[PDB]
Amino acid sequence: AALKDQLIVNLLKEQVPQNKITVVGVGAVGMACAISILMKDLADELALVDVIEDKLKGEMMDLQHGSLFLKTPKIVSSKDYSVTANSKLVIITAGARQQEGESRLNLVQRNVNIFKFIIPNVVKYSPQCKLLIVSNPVDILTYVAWKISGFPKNRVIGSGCNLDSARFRYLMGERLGVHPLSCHGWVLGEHGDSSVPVWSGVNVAGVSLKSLNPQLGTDADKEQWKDVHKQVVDSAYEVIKLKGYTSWAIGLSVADLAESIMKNLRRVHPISTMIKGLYGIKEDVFLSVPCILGQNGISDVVKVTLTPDEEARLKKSADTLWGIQKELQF
Amino acid sequence: ALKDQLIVNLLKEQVPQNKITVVGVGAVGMACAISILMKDLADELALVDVIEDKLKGEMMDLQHGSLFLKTPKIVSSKDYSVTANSKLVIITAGARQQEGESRLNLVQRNVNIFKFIIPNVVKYSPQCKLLIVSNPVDILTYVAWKISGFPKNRVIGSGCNLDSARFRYLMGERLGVHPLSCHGWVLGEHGDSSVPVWSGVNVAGVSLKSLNPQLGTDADKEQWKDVHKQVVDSAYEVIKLKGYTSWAIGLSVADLAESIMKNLRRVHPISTMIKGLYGIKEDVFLSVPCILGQNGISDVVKVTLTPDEEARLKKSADTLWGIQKELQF
Amino acid sequence: ALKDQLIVNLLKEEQVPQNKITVVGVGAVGMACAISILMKDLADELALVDVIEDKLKGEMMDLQHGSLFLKTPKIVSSKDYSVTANSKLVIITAGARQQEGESRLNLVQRNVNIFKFIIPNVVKYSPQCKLLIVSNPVDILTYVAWKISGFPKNRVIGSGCNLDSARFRYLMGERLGVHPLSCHGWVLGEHGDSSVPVWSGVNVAGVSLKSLNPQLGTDADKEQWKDVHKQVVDSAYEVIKLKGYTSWAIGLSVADLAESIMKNLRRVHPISTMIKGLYGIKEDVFLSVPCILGQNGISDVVKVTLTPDEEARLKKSADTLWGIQKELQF
Amino acid sequence: AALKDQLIVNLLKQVPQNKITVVGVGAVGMACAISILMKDLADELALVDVIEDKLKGEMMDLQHGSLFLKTPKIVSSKDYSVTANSKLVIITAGARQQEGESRLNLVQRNVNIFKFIIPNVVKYSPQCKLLIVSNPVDILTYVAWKISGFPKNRVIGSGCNLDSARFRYLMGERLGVHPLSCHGWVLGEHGDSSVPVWSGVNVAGVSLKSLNPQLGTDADKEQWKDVHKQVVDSAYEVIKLKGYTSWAIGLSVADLAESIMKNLRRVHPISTMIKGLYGIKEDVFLSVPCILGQNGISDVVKVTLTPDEEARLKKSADTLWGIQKELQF
Ligand SMILES: Cc1nc2ccc(NC(=O)CCNC(N)=O)cc2s1
Ligand SMILES: Cc1nc2ccc(NC(=O)CCNC(N)=O)cc2s1
Ligand SMILES: Cc1nc2ccc(NC(=O)CCNC(N)=O)cc2s1
Ligand SMILES: Cc1nc2ccc(NC(=O)CCNC(N)=O)cc2s1
Repeated sequence: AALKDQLIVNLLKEQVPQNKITVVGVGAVGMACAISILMKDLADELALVDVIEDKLKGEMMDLQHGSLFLKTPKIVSSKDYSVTANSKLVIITAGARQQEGESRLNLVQRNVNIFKFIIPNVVKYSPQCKLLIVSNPVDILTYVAWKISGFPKNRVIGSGCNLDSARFRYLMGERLGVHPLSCHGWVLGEHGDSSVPVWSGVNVAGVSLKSLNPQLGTDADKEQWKDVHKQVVDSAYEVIKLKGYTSWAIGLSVADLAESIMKNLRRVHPISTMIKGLYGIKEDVFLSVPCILGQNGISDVVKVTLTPDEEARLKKSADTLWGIQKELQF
Repeated sequence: ALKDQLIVNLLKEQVPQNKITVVGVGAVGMACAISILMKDLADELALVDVIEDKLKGEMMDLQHGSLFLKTPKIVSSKDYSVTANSKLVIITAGARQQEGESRLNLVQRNVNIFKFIIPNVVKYSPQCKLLIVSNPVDILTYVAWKISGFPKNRVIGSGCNLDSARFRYLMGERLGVHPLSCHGWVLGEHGDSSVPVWSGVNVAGVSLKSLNPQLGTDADKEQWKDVHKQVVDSAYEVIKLKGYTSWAIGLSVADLAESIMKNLRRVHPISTMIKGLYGIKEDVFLSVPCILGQNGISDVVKVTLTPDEEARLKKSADTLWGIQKELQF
Repeated sequence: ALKDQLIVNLLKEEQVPQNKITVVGVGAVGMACAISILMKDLADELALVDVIEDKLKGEMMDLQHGSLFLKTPKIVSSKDYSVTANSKLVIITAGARQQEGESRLNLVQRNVNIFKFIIPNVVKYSPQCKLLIVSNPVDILTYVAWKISGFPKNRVIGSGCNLDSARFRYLMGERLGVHPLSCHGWVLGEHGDSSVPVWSGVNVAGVSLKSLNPQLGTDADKEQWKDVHKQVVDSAYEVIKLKGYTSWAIGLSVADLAESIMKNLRRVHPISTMIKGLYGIKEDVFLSVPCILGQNGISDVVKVTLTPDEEARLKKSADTLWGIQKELQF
Repeated sequence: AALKDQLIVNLLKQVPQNKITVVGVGAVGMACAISILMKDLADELALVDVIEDKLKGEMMDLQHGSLFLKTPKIVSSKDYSVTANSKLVIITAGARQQEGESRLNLVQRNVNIFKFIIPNVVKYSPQCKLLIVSNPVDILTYVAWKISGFPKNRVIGSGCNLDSARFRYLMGERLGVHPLSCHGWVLGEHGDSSVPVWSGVNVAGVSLKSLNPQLGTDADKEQWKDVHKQVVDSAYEVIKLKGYTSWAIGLSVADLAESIMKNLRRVHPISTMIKGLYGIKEDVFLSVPCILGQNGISDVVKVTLTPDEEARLKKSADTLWGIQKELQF
């Protein structure tokens, strides 16, 4: 004799990947997570899983053809979860996706049923992975993945408000003429309509915007900054109306989370976690609070000093999620 | 105002220094955009299309990921004034080939689209290089060249950069070597008449043809010609499976944009005018290894081809020249 | 010729680089700036300038030998400033450096004299460049470069407290078990002993560390956070005692500033600029305040809300610097 | 309570996954450290040396740069317990060549130092690959392999990775092509007896020797042998000018660290056992093109050398064995 044997002397046979990531779901969200992770050099092996065989194969092939331009030496796919074995991180993006003029909460029951199949299969092949839930409604689906998986809470992470906070910092950046990296502010709670802008922590160079505008984010705000949060809430609905779905910003947000996990950064992110007994909540609700994310998932939660209104809004967000959650079948 | 209480303006201002425009927000256009953004090649990105909603939606979706990027300005419009001061304009607009349809069948539809696009792009960007991605790429690079009236160094077709990348990936798979360490060139038409240059196929300077002179021929026990057949069929296989191709071409285009933006002077198999080489006496555009930098193609590598490889290259040139003779400007 | 047998030339190009960076001084600081800039792909051309011919050629050849692993296609050097022609950014690291125990202010006259030769030469070949001053005392030498160059203030930037602040965030990160990227705090004023930690702006996820500890950074602080600022001030002296100089952290700090300029990022950095008009400063004092940094240099200044003690400390830093800069011989 | 506990609720009661250790904090060691840090290859970086102050100072200077990096833990100690669980251990410690001194002259000093270093590395990092940088690299890779008890694939010498990068840079400068697009292999000893493989020197698959048969001989009108002479002389000239070399070796080591950490299976000219190849009968380690990945060197490419190139390679092996056979450890 063979040309390979005439060219190369083999001295060694077949080891497990060391930094493998799996993306479940090859829809627009899943492929944007896949491309973003590949372009960030986070994995030595990427595995893709879906139920639509041709689509899955074509997407994997399209990725593989770009191998020369990447540093991920193994791109694999299958409808069979055996392909996901030895993953450090498993990203779930599968299910019904948010529709034009409809809440993400409208996808709940269908995605719970789909997770009843996915989660045990993922768990069977990578019992020590970190689960990263992207599918909507993300906060409810994270709690669901947590209950089905049997994993300790640190290993079940929801993409949550990482994107809402990025959109908020972009918008704040545009108003101020400052790069989003230099605009600080957190959007917590539900990754959806009941999200909470923490105006009290919004700052540039440590300068509290609330200190220069006491009314910041209220109805009395002469600059109507609440409209920036309105823009955050509405963003997915506007993007879906224009292009039919959202993909790029979420793919970049998920890769940002994957980077913190894969490289054990211990950076703080506003991501879905169990808040039972934290803030003002007594229900087994998952929602975004600032978390320290690293190699073991969520190891710590930052306790944000919320104003009485911010606390009320966060309790309201938890209630809206518990309200939907309590009535589900699983 | 809150901005004035927080920030003192000290300076009243300037032209983008490393601007890139992507024409077409279809799957190819959007994969080029995400790839370019994730490689930090531009200080400004402009998007152009004819479908207003889709264009705004794509622009907004990219803008929302700005925190995770290093491209501080992302803009879009149907109006080409948005593309002003681009150093590189990437054209991905036009009809795409169906299963069983040759890229050469897209000619009349895409030339008519280029008749509008090309004069509008060149208008606002004196310093731009035109990078053609739309198909048939070789023919459309000649069309972009004729319409723009640009010098040949400035008009580039993505050509066989992806064909050679695919060939390199497939060779790597057979050998258990990364594509980076698998060398091989696929030249000519980015289509059915492409030419695998078996004479230059190597690992660590070792010629695979020197080890097997039957390499790439029907006599080949390992049927290495099937690797070139797979390169030829690749777009069609992917189209049949997922409906279109996007990721690999996006990465191939960002690779070329990187060499241009960073004046790397790397060698790529890309569409250029070959009048004067291999006995070609006409204004044919096709892929040959080109040195690519800040002024586009400044130099062309003269690949030494065996008589059969040269014959296959002239056959690809005749095929492309025949289609050029059908062009109605 | 072999080159011509292998290659057909199409045109004689205008070889003028688009993103050229010059590093003046090939000492330990200059070379650390050089390697960090090459490893960040910020430049299409890197030029080195020094007065020691052998060391200059040696440093240039060594960086050139690594070209295969880089994306900076031209690395050049000369004692002649003609080699610096058409630079977008010129980083000055040349001059005397602190000996063990030596104040950065002690380098003032020697460095002002060196700058009298350097600055006109830089200006001669790159009249549109942004000047980035790293040589010490940085604040005073930024004033010197400004006066000599005749450039508008936006294009004359001092590395200032970019590193002091990075050290502060690192130390804060170590105390809290959080990545420095998620620890926020600003060290302002002189890049030296009179620097000011802004305790009011020190936070993790927008939670003011002082709101949890009212006595944060004071003598009454049970946890003695003031020692974090003392460690910041002492850092270079401690590193100098141990390794004889500092290099890596300043190199990374300078490339961070180079990145904001070259890529027009408009990020906020605590760097040396004229503060005439802020905190009751009526003179041409250059010192670190948070600045928006982009392609045109310092376009804007963030007005930080200082406590009366913080403002008094900043005005003391301002007076220490003005005492020296007002009497300079040039 | 404490401020930390007022700010943070701990919910989880710490072993690195991609740790790298650099042994020796001289100019080579620190160039390796910064290059690795800037390539984001490790989640933990450990430094080891015998000079306490110097080690502490270097560690501290790296830590102070943590904000600009993605390596969340930088540690150091004289004690090898600090290197626990490394996936890669880079050895740069030992005597370095003076002006006018061969790397081969450092052998006794460096073999004696390796007797202490190698068993302490292996004791705390049983899963690691050993990357030898200290000189003479080829002999020290053999020595580290023998001492360690590690299989030969896990004991790699930086070898000719830098010699080949130097050759590719010089070739690029002569041709006006980026080194990435200039292919050429310098094999054998990382020293005076290195072998430029002229037969494999090519641009885009075009052999330079096919265009110029005299390539690399004294008859060559363009004197391309001066390129290999500059490669051989490079460390001596740089040492004569600046007192040592650091930047190019640092980047060459980070290149090898990348292929290892990311299991790339790229081809590099690095130190491995050549017994059984080109009729070499002894346990000589020298550079040949190797496939490098997560398990180190898994495969060796068999370069087809001309009679003179093969004679030069066997002469390099003979030189190395001349020094190696007289070693006591
Ligand atoms: C039992 C099941 N397992 C899977 C696995 C993947 C997918 N794939 C998608 O749903 C992709 C499209 N969806 C979005 N939102 O992008 C569906 C199912 S159903
Ligand atoms: C006169 C015209 N100007 C344009 C500009 C953009 C587009 N856009 C596309 O064709 C995108 C979809 N096509 C592919 N190949 O992705 C069409 C036209 S028609
Ligand atoms: C008139 C003069 N022009 C120059 C230019 C460069 C240098 N080079 C250094 O000072 C390097 C060493 N110094 C530090 N601080 O690294 C000195 C002079 S004197
Ligand atoms: C028993 C011993 N263990 C060590 C460990 C480190 C070092 N450090 C250096 O040798 C660094 C300087 N040398 C070069 N070549 O850079 C020496 C020794 S001696």
